[PDB]
Amino acid sequence: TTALVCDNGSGLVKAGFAGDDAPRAVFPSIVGRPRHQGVMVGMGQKDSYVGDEAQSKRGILTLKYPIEHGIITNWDDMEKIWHHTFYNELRVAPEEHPTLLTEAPLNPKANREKMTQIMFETFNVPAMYVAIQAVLSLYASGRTTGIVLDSGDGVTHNVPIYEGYALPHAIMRLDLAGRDLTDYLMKILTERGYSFVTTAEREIVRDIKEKLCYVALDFENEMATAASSSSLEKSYELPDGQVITIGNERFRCPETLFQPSFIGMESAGIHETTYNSIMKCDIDIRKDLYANNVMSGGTTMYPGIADRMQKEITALAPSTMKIKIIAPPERKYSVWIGGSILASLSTFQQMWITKQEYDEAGPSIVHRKCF
Amino acid sequence: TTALVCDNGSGLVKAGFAGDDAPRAVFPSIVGRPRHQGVMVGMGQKDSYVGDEAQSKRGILTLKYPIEHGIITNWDDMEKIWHHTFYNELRVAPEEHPTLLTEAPLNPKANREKMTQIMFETFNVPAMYVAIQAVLSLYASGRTTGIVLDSGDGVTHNVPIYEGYALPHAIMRLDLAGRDLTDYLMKILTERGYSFVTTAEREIVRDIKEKLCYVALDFENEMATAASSSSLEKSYELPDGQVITIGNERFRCPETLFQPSFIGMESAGIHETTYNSIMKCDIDIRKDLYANNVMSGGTTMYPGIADRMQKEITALAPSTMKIKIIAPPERKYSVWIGGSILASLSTFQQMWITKQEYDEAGPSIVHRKCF
Amino acid sequence: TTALVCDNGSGLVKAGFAGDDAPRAVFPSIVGRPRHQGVMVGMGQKDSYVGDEAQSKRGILTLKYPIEHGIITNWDDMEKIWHHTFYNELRVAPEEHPTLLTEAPLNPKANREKMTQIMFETFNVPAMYVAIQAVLSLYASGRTTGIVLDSGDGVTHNVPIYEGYALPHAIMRLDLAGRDLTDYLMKILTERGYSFVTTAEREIVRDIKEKLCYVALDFENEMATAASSSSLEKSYELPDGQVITIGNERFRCPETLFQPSFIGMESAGIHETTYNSIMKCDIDIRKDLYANNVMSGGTTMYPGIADRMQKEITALAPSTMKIKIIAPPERKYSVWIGGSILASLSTFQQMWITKQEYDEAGPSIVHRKCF
Amino acid sequence: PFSGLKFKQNSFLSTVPSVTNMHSMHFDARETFLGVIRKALEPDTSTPFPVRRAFDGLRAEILPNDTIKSAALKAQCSDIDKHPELKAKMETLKEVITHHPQKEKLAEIALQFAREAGLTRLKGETDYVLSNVLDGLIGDGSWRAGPAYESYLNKPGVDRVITTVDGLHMQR
Ligand SMILES: Nc1ncnc2c1ncn2[C@@H]1O[C@H](COP(=O)(O)OP(=O)(O)O)[C@@H](O)[C@H]1O
Ligand SMILES: Nc1ncnc2c1ncn2[C@@H]1O[C@H](COP(=O)(O)OP(=O)(O)O)[C@@H](O)[C@H]1O
Ligand SMILES: Nc1ncnc2c1ncn2[C@@H]1O[C@H](COP(=O)(O)OP(=O)(O)O)[C@@H](O)[C@H]1O
Ligand SMILES: [Mg+2]
Ligand SMILES: [Mg+2]
Ligand SMILES: [Mg+2]
Repeated sequence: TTALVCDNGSGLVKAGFAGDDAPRAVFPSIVGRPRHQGVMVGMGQKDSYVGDEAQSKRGILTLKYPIEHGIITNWDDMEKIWHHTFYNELRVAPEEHPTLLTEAPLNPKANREKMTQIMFETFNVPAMYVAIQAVLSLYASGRTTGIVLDSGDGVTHNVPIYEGYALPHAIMRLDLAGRDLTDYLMKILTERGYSFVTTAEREIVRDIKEKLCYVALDFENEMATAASSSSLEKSYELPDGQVITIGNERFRCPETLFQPSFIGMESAGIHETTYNSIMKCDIDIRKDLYANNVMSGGTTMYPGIADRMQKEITALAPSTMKIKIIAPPERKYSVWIGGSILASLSTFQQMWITKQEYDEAGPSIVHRKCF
Repeated sequence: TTALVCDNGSGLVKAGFAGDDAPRAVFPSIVGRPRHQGVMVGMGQKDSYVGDEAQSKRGILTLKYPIEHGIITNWDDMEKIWHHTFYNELRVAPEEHPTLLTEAPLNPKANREKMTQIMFETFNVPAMYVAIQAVLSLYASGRTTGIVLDSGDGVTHNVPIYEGYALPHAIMRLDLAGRDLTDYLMKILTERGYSFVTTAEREIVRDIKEKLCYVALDFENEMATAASSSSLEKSYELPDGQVITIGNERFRCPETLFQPSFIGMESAGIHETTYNSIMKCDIDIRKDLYANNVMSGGTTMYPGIADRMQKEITALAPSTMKIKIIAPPERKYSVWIGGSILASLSTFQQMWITKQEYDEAGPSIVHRKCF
Repeated sequence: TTALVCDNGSGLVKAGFAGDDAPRAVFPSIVGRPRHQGVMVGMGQKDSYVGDEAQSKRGILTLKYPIEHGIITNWDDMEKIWHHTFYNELRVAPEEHPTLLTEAPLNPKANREKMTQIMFETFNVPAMYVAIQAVLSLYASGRTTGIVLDSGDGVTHNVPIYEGYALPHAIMRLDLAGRDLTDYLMKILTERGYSFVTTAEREIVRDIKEKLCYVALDFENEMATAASSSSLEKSYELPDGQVITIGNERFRCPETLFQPSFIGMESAGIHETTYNSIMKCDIDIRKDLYANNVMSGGTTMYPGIADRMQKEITALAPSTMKIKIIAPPERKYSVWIGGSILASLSTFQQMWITKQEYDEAGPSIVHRKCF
Repeated sequence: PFSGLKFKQNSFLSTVPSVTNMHSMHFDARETFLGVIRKALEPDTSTPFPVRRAFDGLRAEILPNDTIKSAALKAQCSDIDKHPELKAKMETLKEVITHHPQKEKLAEIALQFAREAGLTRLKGETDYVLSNVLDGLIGDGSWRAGPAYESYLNKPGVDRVITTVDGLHMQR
């Protein structure tokens, strides 16, 4: 039987079958409910919408994300998305296929215990397993050593691994990712008169951030350039036909990733965290970790971010070492791609948590068979 | 057939085919077990790394020394090391090649009895012989009279030999050797903010000691020069790119060989131990034993140690007598070379120990047949 | 004139006058600077806060510790701390009182030379003396024989003293103390959903550790006991009115002291360190050392840690020996009380490092007249 | 038959692995535990030679070091009722194990192996050679039940805790 890999990200849900190269279904992880009163009878009205269908009707809906900062909050909404994932996107029966799930490191244990119960009772899967997202990223890259920086919609974390051995005391986590940048852009866009308050408009801003933002190699010099001429200004067309023009906001939004103090956070930037993560490891493995920086996740897709990270890490590291940043073009699906490989290993088939094992031990069995 | 020589020292295992000028395999006697958690399938499945792979992967391992202060303690680790030496480095069948092992003087009898039991039971060796290391060293030197100072990583011992007649009542043994110097250097590099506490750091500090230390002719005079200027200071590159500089630690570390008071031991220095070793022999051979100081082992390789030895013994010795220090350049492998010589002399093949003899007499045969 | 004693520990500063039974000023050693942009004129006019003032206003500051693992790393902040201690807490002019400082053993030599220079130039103290913390702790116990286990916020060290004579080659030092335990408690508090990331939240976690943690006599039975019922659970109120409940985390956090492998360190626990330090002494003083374990420092007042330490040493020591742990209730100030006693002795007024003696010799004088 | 067997006090300390290595993906808790036990029962020099040898031979037969020997012993121990000599040897091993001066440390190490790495996950279906060894270290026999792990889904605390970092990116 074919295994299922379903990466419940904060922003997007990536699902597919093990052995495939790309996820079959990628839809936003939102659940929308109407906020007006219907007047026209005789047409199909549903109390809720899930996924793409919710996006197309976002002008009349209130969109809510059932996952925040990496931890699932609205379980009833979360159950709906899985049901939509298994029946409307994949057209399969979960009672026949094993499922492999993903989770950020250092999440509360209650989060993964519920993921076991909601899959062995609500959907009745034959078996399931929970894996660390950062590790799955390394599998897709075809390596066995390095330091992984996976930054998605909710959580940015680092996991240094040497020869298949991780160093848990060196794992770093930050609650600073794409959803926080979208809220920041939605704030500095009020500088030019653009206002976006509704959840429908936050989706519009999230699209603006994707298609126009980039990371400048030098912040000061770029700021002076955008303040000198109108070279950096670009135009965007709103869905109602109005046109907006932005200048220095293009590279100010992703700068928070390196200077978190913009949004009031006291933590250091990702480049310092990656350096700080390396120095917590053993002295003999720092040479390899410098040359094997692996990135994955949507927040890494900004143009020029690999160069900016390359410049910053070099300054903090000694002059002798060589810094290499690895950003494969398809890193937006690296976690899922590694998930398909891992579920397709013949050796991995002994690590599943079967239905029989769960009934003997309860939801707590997920803490022992899963890292 | 061709004979095997396997000099088991505390620090380095030197092995090779007898009748050859130089060893063929020199690898450190280190057994390593993984320390951190393993997280990736397929990587791992190796309970214990032994030999050189235990030096490559130091970042994730704990390194234990099976043969401390000469006496073997962890017999399972010693068994693993012997298995590795016979089956991987030498690539020879242990049941088709006579072997030869070495032991320091004044060791516990149980040690060599268990050595013989392992050699004749686990490995089914055809024949074997245990020889005292310094006599082998003298064999390599091509002499028949002299006093030998062998100082390796575990044990520093002396035995005066005159015309092939050893004097057991003059043998001196002192548990102060290379590993103690490395630990003392560890305790003294803290004075400059450098901290080394783990086993991989132990190997790093040992490498620093090998590559930078030297023996000062006048410790008091050299100490003034180091505190006066910076000519003595050198630089070393740590594996992770940091640069350290050490000053008076270059010659204060090897001084413990002459003043064991540095590490808190009440025993006297090696020069005075050699002097006492001669005064315990008969008056008519003292003249010859002054003129044949033969020195061997890695700890003897420090630059200038021969000259300091010569000066100290001349200070202790009578004015008329001539003090001559013999320090062949290959003295790092004098014991192995002497084993190769002794295993190839015709008059030696009647001094073996054979399984047929073992079965009749038991492990007690080793004290009766060997010295 | 009256002497001054100032124990600049890693976490707390203890100061007072010689001959007094208790410190007169005890404030945390933190220097904080604002991290938000001020808006009201005439109210935001200070640059940095010292001591209790930083704790009270920690909501809008970034708290930094000027000491890391007993070694001073930010000398300007240390100058501020000393200035505050001399002027605002004790209200004395340092130019009229000799000072006694404290330092952990095996500390970098530059650390005490700069202390001497700062005291003799910036503050112009008439004379000053540096004492090892563990030795002073033994003064305030009415004994001249025993082994001292001092464990504060940064450094845990052992110093064996027999009949007034120290055995420096048996001094053990370990970089595992209260700050590491607070960090570990912060790391494992995320298992229940409580996330603390900022420095103020670090202080909150430290207070929780101080108030709700205890050492289990038997770890595995305690883990079963807490996992079978809810008897060990306790409630703590966060400063904003929220309530947190912790379970096995009460005795898991202090357990790292005996099993340092939880936080990725390779060193052995405090009991094994004590045993190793004792076993490096002479064979005729072990019997007295087993009977005079002295424990002091803030990390030492976990409830029941004395019984656990005694049980562990009893397991490690031979049966015929008597293990006695000495833990007076005032061991948070044993070091300071001993420092007060020593400066009050009439036989100590000849070992001060006078101002004239420093000018003649330079900062190197503190190495000769001090241990 | 094994009177006067003295052992090193801390021989087995260097063998127990780190707690972090217990959760290794490929970690044989059984083999590591048996290696620790094997190190714990090493005869010292003080023991007389004949009894020392006899115990060494018994230990080699029951507690080997090679993987093939351990596997063969485990396979031949499934139907143990046809090997009364193995019964006698195991009973003799139990008698000397139960009088080990370091029994408490061995028992706590066994409990740590059971809890962290899951030494006894079959909860009564464990190997026979492990059953008698564990019975020697802990005589109550309570290890048949299990480590009695903890659970978080019973919601003893309703949580609802919003700290500084969680208060910024708050939804609804
Ligand atoms: N080309 C792009 N440029 C900048 N940001 C992007 C781009 N594509 C996606 N993103 C952002 O990445 C975020 C997270 O995407 P994803 O990798 O799916 O997160 P997760 O790992 O939580 O599934 C989204 O919120 C989106 O805004
Ligand atoms: N070039 C060198 N300079 C100084 N010390 C050395 C040198 N080479 C080896 N050593 C020391 O010699 C020790 C062991 O060398 P060796 O003679 O092989 O020991 P053994 O006699 O036990 O085999 C090592 O611990 C190392 O510190
Ligand atoms: N009752 C207590 N229980 C547990 N830990 C405590 C208690 N009181 C203080 N501590 C901890 O002891 C640590 C060090 O205190 P202290 O002895 O003042 O350190 P130092 O020796 O560096 O001055 C503090 O960081 C604090 O967290
Ligand atoms: Mg993701
Ligand atoms: Mg040698
Ligand atoms: Mg202190």
